[PDB]
Amino acid sequence: VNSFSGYLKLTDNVYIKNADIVEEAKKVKPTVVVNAANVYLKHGGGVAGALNKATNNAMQVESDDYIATNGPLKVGGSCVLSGHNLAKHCLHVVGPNVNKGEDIQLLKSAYENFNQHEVLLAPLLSAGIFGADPIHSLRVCVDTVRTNVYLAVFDKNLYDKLVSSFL
Ligand SMILES: O=C(Nc1cccc2c1[nH]c1ncnc(NN3CCCC3=O)c12)NC1CC1
Ligand SMILES: [Cl-]
Repeated sequence: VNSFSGYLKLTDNVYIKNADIVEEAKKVKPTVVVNAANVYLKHGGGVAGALNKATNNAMQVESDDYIATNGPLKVGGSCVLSGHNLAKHCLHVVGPNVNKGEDIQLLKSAYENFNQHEVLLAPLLSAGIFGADPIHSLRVCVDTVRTNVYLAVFDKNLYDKLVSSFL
């Protein structure tokens, strides 16, 4: 039993809710919140901009030190950093950005990072400003992640479409 509330169960291990991931994280304080990161951990907009804003820019300060030490992430890769006031940990995961021409095939590799964590609160990778089809992202999530994932979808119309079209 965990404290995630109001989710629709899609499969044995995938759950979904129309919710603002920032408000979900603040309420639940999950062990792991996933950020929709880019390779430079520049948290300017989308989910990343919202999560970072909620940390009063502490996420960005920590991220800049991480990049200065380690260099950029790979598309499809991840790193574990602090969850600040939102979670114990933040798993920064880089899905491909279609608006940069990045290979959508890397979306499966991106979701594989979730399997290193027993339970996660997460957005749909490569959705939103990353330009992929959220229906495809949900399918890859279900077919790749084996650990327990609680998906927060900000847009109500999109959420209803994701549920109604789910196979
Ligand atoms: O500004 C925010 N939040 C916020 C800002 C921008 C985007 C999101 C967001 N929260 C989200 N939660 C889940 N997914 C998101 N984005 N995507 C990615 C793929 C489908 C989708 O809808 C966002 N919060 C402040 C008011 C307290
Ligand atoms: Cl977005």
